[PDB]
Amino acid sequence: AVLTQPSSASSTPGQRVIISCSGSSSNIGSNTVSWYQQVPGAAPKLLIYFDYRRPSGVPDRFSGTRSGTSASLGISGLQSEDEADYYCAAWDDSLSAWVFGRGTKLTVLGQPKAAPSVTLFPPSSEELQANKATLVCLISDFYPGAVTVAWKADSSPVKAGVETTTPSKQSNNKYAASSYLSLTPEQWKSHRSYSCQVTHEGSTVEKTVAP
Amino acid sequence: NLCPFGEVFNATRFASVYAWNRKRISNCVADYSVLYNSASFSTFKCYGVSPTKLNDLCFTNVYADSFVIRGDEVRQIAPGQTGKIADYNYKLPDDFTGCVIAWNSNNLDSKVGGNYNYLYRLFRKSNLKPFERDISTEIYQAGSTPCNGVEGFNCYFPLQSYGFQPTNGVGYQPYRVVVLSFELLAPATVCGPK
Amino acid sequence: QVTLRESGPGLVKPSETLSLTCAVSLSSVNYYWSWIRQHPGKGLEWIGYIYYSGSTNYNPSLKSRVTMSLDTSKNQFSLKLSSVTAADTAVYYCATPGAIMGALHIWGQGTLVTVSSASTKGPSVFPLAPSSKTSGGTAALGCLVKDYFPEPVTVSWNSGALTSGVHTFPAVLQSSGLYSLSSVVTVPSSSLGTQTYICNVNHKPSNTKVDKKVEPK
Ligand SMILES: *[C@@H]1O[C@H](CO)[C@@H](O)[C@H](O)[C@H]1NC(C)=O
Repeated sequence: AVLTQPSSASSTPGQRVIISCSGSSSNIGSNTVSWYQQVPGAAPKLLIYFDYRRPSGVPDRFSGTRSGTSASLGISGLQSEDEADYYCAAWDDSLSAWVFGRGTKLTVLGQPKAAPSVTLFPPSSEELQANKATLVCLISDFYPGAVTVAWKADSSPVKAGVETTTPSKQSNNKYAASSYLSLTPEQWKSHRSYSCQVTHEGSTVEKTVAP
Repeated sequence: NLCPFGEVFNATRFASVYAWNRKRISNCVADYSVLYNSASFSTFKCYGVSPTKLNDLCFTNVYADSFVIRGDEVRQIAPGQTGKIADYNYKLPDDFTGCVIAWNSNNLDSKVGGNYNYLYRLFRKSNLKPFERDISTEIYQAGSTPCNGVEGFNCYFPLQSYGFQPTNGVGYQPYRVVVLSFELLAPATVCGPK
Repeated sequence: QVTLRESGPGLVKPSETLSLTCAVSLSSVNYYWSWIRQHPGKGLEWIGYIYYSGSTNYNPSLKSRVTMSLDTSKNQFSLKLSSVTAADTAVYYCATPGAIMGALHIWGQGTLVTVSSASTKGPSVFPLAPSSKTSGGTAALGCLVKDYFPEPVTVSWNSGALTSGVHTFPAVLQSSGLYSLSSVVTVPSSSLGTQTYICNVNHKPSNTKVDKKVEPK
């Protein structure tokens, strides 16, 4: 709680970045600092312990220093797999507790751009026999992460019943997102068609399904 | 026939506290009057006899222990003190009859970007006996599983780098320490001019 | 080395006691056994540790509500957190720094604990059948895991045999207060008629497991 970390850090592939951690005499000043990496969805992983020591299986690219009340973490030769949240930790004598930094989200910004692959699924006939209707729009394999999704009934836009995720990194280090439109079987059968409009980097990919 | 006090005090390179340097001084004449009358020192504490009295006393051997620590660790160089330096690096007896001298060393031992050449013992199976010097690099076995000389989980290299950078505060800046101890065990061949 | 695995209720009513157990894989070792938690989309918060000597140190923020214990019998150490509110919703990790209280070397997988007055709800699984627009020999078929509470849902395909090209999307939280999820697998359009595709939906907070068959239209 008492350790100060920058919210964000940024670099380009192959380059180096330095994440700093500032504290007090009570923690970093008199105690050892360790660094942890958390890829989203997974548990934290120890990168640096005892200021500069690397545990088993950690490459030379990760490095750490401690000086006075501040600590620094260096990541050489950045790759896209290195996008994660980075935490510094130290023991606080005044608090008699183990203290974490808020975390530093690191983004590799110079990655190859990709256009979204969009799949639109109509409501199951089983779901319609359950008197419900949900349209599933699945957006995958796009970079950068930011994307905007709009829905259309026939050609009139839809804002009611729309729920959309935030982009998520996948195994191939590209981003994916999903959007949902919930309607009634009467509404579904009423219109001639439905459309999921996905805009990414100023360009639009529209998919359409019809009952 | 002066004693090599300058060779200890005005040396270019100082040893690390885990491997502190000791020099035996004998068969010569010293002047604690000159050595103490210099405004260069941050702390000049002599336990037992005083520097003025030391010019009239004689000793068969005088020892000068020199090393480098942080500013906030000079407290540990004292009788009956505890801490990383006192427990694992340099220990003074409770009945210590000697002198502890320290002065700031930032212009001499701090390198921008960190001077990680100065080390200290971070782990040890036992506290140090007074004036004991441990320079072993053996992997500290914190756990039940053997280490076999390789660093790993619960198996840590016992020495740790000091983080010496000139931008940090005074307590985190390096300090040069000289500990004078007087031995009476032989004739007394180290004397004041008086 | 040693392995840690958490096991937790997943849903705890407010003002009641949240209990978890971390199973250690003997437990008469000289380690510190700690607990870490992480509020959704937030940083790591240290809860406390318990020494094998029984010595105990808790976070000053949570000390009054935290109790940790050791059990040589089941080879596990436990965490108990009383007067639980909605701020205690987090993923709870059991970790250990070993014999020296420093960096945490070994972590658990983590368990999600949701604090809400709402009742457990099982999920509705519907198939997302492939259609003529099929995208160039590539076919997308999936499963819709609808209206469950609380998180999480884990989805596998063909009992884990089919792993290549599966993407389980993060869930949305509806105004209902329920979660919905989708899982798509990319397979050859060729194979749509021959091979059987079965998605395995597991909702541990409701003790529910659904194996849905996805058939082409
Ligand atoms: C050490 O250095 C200064 C000169 O820089 C001198 O005044 C002093 O007497 C020297 N000898 C000592 C301290 O024994």
